[PDB]
Amino acid sequence: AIWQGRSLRKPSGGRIVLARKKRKRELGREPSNTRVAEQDKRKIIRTYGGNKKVRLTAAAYANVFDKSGKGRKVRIIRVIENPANRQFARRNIITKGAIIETEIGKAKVTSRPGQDGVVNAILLE
Amino acid sequence: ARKGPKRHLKRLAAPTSWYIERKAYKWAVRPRPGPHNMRTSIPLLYIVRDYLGYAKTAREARKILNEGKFLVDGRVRKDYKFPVGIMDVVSIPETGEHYRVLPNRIGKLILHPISEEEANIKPLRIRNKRMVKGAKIQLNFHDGTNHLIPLSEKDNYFTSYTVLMKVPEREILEVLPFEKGAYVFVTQGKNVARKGRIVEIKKFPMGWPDVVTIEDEEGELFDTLKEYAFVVGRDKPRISLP
Amino acid sequence: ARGIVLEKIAVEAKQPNSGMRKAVRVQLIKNGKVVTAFCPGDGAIKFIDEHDEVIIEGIGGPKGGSMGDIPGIRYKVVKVNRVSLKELVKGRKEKPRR
Amino acid sequence: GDPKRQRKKYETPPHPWIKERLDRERVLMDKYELKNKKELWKHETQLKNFRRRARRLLAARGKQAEIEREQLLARLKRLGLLPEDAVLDDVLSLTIEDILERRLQTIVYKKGLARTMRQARQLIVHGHIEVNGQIIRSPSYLVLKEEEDTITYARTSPFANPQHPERMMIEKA
RNA sequence: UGGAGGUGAUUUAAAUG
RNA sequence: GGUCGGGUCGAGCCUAGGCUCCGUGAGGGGGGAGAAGUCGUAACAAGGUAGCCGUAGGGGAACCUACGGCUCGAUCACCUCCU
RNA sequence: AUUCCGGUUGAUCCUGCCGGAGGCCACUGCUAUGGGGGUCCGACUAAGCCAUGCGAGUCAAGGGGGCGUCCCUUCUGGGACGCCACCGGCGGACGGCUCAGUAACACGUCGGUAACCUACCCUCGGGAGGGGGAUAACCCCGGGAAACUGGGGCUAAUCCCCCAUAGGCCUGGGGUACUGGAAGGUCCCCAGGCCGAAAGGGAGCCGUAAGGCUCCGCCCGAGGAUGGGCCGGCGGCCGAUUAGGUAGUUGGUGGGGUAACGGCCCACCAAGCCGAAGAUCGGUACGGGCCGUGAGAGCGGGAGCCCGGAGAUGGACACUGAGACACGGGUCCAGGCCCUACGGGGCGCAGCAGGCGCGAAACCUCCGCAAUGCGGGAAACCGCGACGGGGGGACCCCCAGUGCCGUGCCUCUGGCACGGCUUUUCCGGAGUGUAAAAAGCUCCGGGAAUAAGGGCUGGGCAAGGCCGGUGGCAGCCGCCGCGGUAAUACCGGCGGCCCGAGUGGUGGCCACUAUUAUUGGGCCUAAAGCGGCCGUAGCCGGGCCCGUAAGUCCCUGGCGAAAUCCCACGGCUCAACCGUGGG
Ligand SMILES: [Mg+2]
Ligand SMILES: [Mg+2]
Ligand SMILES: [Mg+2]
Ligand SMILES: [Mg+2]
Ligand SMILES: [Mg+2]
Ligand SMILES: [Mg+2]
Ligand SMILES: [Mg+2]
Ligand SMILES: [Mg+2]
Ligand SMILES: [Mg+2]
Ligand SMILES: [Mg+2]
Ligand SMILES: [Mg+2]
Ligand SMILES: [Mg+2]
Ligand SMILES: [Mg+2]
Ligand SMILES: [Mg+2]
Ligand SMILES: [Mg+2]
Ligand SMILES: [Mg+2]
Ligand SMILES: [Mg+2]
Ligand SMILES: [Mg+2]
Ligand SMILES: [Mg+2]
Ligand SMILES: [Mg+2]
Ligand SMILES: [Mg+2]
Ligand SMILES: [Mg+2]
Ligand SMILES: [Mg+2]
Ligand SMILES: [Mg+2]
Ligand SMILES: [Mg+2]
Ligand SMILES: [Mg+2]
Ligand SMILES: [Mg+2]
Ligand SMILES: [Mg+2]
Ligand SMILES: [Mg+2]
Ligand SMILES: [Mg+2]
Ligand SMILES: [Mg+2]
Ligand SMILES: [Mg+2]
Ligand SMILES: [Mg+2]
Ligand SMILES: [Mg+2]
Ligand SMILES: [Mg+2]
Ligand SMILES: [Mg+2]
Repeated sequence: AIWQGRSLRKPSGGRIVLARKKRKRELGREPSNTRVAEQDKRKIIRTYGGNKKVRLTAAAYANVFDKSGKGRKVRIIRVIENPANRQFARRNIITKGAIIETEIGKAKVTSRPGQDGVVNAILLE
Repeated sequence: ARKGPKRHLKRLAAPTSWYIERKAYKWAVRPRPGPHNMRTSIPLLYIVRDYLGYAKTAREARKILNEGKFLVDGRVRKDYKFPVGIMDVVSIPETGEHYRVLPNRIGKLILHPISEEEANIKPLRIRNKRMVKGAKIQLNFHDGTNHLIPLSEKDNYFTSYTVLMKVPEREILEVLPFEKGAYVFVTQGKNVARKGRIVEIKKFPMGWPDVVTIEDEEGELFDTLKEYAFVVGRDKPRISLP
Repeated sequence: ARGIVLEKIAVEAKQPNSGMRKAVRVQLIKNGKVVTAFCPGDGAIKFIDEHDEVIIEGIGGPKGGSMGDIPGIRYKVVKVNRVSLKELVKGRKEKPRR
Repeated sequence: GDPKRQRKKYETPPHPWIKERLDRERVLMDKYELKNKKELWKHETQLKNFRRRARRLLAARGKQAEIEREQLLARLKRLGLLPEDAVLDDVLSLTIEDILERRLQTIVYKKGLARTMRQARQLIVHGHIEVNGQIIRSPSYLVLKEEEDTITYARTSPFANPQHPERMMIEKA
């Protein structure tokens, strides 16, 4: 379905004719559009070589860090902005680099919730 | 290999360091993963059947192995696929003989007879060295094995040094540094199986490997890769070599 | 190649020779094309009949083509109903099914 | 690519009908009682190969060339084609007649074990001749100098009896 | 001895194997 | 695992548009062999009007004529330039 | 052998092409006694279609049962013993087959991963505490034409699920213990989170018992090994009667996704990227080691063996698993086909044999796991159309036979007559050989007995100026040329020549050919100097002095698998073939 193998175009602009079928080790997966919700929800993915990934689909809390090294677990109000996609903020989609507002103020997300399963942010002064 | 690991090996594609008749049969033994690498070792079946001649067929070689008659580095080995490599000791106690595995002047593996006393020690070149949990040091040797030392000893071991180890107890008894005036034995390359003393060491930028100049007994100087030079003594050999 | 005989013909030799060279028109099995083939030997044309199958091969002239006083013919008959024509012309063997 | 194909050990003439070559080869065939042309051609090729190695070694220099140079001389004197003090230039004066004189057929006839070349061939093929204790049935086998004098009747042969009727007729010659 | 150029002229008809 | 909503990906299928290819094809056109049914004699000797190139017009057919060019043109007389 | 010979004229010298003479490959006419060795035999057309049998299993020392023979007692039983299936574990992703697609990071070669995954194996450091659960087998009842498949009862595990601990991953703040050329890596201390182990199981003895003493095992962490993924530089076809091409296209910023880097995919911002040193498009084709030929420079090919790639009727797409989008496993569409009680259900030999079709073009529906190896098992072992052994075949190469000797006669090469000899080969036996057979090899008895063809005969080109037929008819002819009633050339007889278990025909590549020319060709009259000139890129460029060290030369480290080639020595009787060393 989602193939991540190679481009069908040469850098000169010419076309490429595929010489083999798609291999299983080349496939992607659906993106996790991590939403703000009242409750948390995550799932576990079995991956190449029999490994695991923790995929967060709905987030209600965040771990917020200061410049002094102290962290606090607080709840997420909403997404103020997200430079990754022009309409993520309207839909409350959380990714790395998004600006979120919490009970203790705005913060910038430093984690990849689709890969790690948690939301970590640095508190903005 | 279209979809999975290879498990077979044709005779014509066997490693060049084995003493084997390459056209007599279709198949060769595919060695099992283990201590050494493919270029520096040989399966034990060829030692029992082809080299020593204690068995004529594979079936009776396996019966000899399963009864526990062959020791490698002081430990019983029953797997006929077990890889036996450079500097190992092969022991037969029911006959009272011992050998060290060493490369030829042409790069082929041979058995060198040794004394019963010298059979208790194996020299191990230090391939890598790292920190490990609890802040201890792990030493990774050329035959793939490992050892632990306390943090207070960290200045007595570095890569390319050789450690003489008592087997099978695995107890250290001597450390031989890599420096000028040390005695070395070449294990790979064009100058394989030549031995001598270290004269100079040279280094280069961007990860190209370092090279050593060595003086032999008759007074000739030759170069090789540093990682091909295996320390065996201070100014005289500490093991018996041809 | 193998083919089926459609008719017998005769080709005049080129100047300054004189004589009639006996040949056949053959339709090839593999693609249906029709070609002319020479019948070598004295009296050889008498061993051929319409609807018979023949095996033909090159006549052997320069540049892989025709030869001698018969340009336009590029092939010659070698077998007739799976029997060697050379034998039939000499003897030693008989043409089957009458 | 293509795997190995086993190739002929002899070379054929570049033109089948040249009068002078035909006459020369007919004389050789009659004299040594060879069975066919290819047999003769085989020996010719052997000679050519020897010369081709000498021509290449004269114009060579280095360390492997010397080893090859002495190996060629040693092999040639082991077969009995050169004396013990020959040099490389002497390789270029060898003739086809030198090689044919080393055939087991010829040597059996030269020693006086048969009366004719044809009889020597039949004695070899039927198994009446031993070479250094071994029975060999190939008349074209080239005899080494070290074993030339240990060539006799087989110890199980009818001819190994000085009273055999056919042996007495051979001895009368 | 032998050569290279220029300008003038050319008195009917006459096919074929 | 069934039923419904939404998103998204997708072989196949249908219609139309444009190119491309094979198969037959009334009729038209030169090319090559054959051997002579026919009309003439254009090219070779000054071939009976020297031959040939470019362009243009004309004629059953080879061909003819006009302007400019070449010698890969015979004969005699005179003149010029050389060895 | 670093080669020539015939053909344009009444006769001559040239240019130039055609033919002859050599090697190798595929089909094929006629004809054939023996052995040995080898990497030979449905590749060319149809990656067309396939009846039947076989090509992947194994573990009883993981677990409850069924049944049988026996021992102690037995109302009942406990034991031991031996088969059966089921649950459970590992393997089935290798090996085998073919060359359709592909002009591409597919392949060769040198490097990189500090940007990654890895069941089985090796070393070292640690761990195995507490709970629960169903279900096959088995018994009751069944459905369906079949393929298949339903309900109730009962049961175990090294089966499955929870709790704890160990452990793992992400982010923020400090410290500097390690490797390395260089730390987004390793190690230590605080802090917020999320994920989250295990079978002390099995077998045998010393055990009165208690408990040891071995063997095979279970889980986590660090490193290696093995098998792979990804990336870069460089190298190897034809076409201009294809000149402009590209618009996720090229780069940037912010994310997602992946085992992992990446326009791999998105959102936003720019106008980039390739091209006459040939882009793009079209044609043909799996790449290499190697193979054919030639004095060499070169030219041509790349089925068979080894290494890499791809595919399983065509086109799409998933489940399990360490590894697959899986040839003898699953789904949809398309196209054929088989069985139906008509409701339904199944199958694609480019595995080994075997059949049909296509064609000029290719074998037995055999025997064995004894050897070499692979999977499983603690082991003894078991399975394997891989592999090994034979059967068929003018596949390639090596070594032989179809008689020998003496004395006479002839036309004296050779044939015939006498006298004698031999047994490779042939016929019948014993031994050895073999998994069993067969071949082969050593011996014994019989006996010259059982064994020669194909092409050519005017010149090139070795070999008849003889005889009988035919009469520009029939026929021959690579080329030049013969045949028109007195043919050395057609048909036949007798002679002769070449090669010989082979010898001729047809098609292809190299040579011939200095008719593709770097070595090494031509252009006044023979094919060929643009009608003339100016100039862009490219190629080619005057003398001296100083510097550099890219080209270039010399020395030395790491590489370019094996097989294939050359040499000596050694093992099969020698050889072909095979081994050990040098190149
Ligand atoms: Mg490095
Ligand atoms: Mg190939
Ligand atoms: Mg005229
Ligand atoms: Mg006129
Ligand atoms: Mg005129
Ligand atoms: Mg006019
Ligand atoms: Mg002429
Ligand atoms: Mg030619
Ligand atoms: Mg086929
Ligand atoms: Mg399978
Ligand atoms: Mg496979
Ligand atoms: Mg293309
Ligand atoms: Mg590459
Ligand atoms: Mg390229
Ligand atoms: Mg847990
Ligand atoms: Mg990223
Ligand atoms: Mg193809
Ligand atoms: Mg190719
Ligand atoms: Mg094949
Ligand atoms: Mg098929
Ligand atoms: Mg064939
Ligand atoms: Mg078959
Ligand atoms: Mg095992
Ligand atoms: Mg002659
Ligand atoms: Mg002919
Ligand atoms: Mg006559
Ligand atoms: Mg005749
Ligand atoms: Mg020329
Ligand atoms: Mg000009
Ligand atoms: Mg100019
Ligand atoms: Mg200059
Ligand atoms: Mg340099
Ligand atoms: Mg090699
Ligand atoms: Mg021998
Ligand atoms: Mg030899
Ligand atoms: Mg060999």
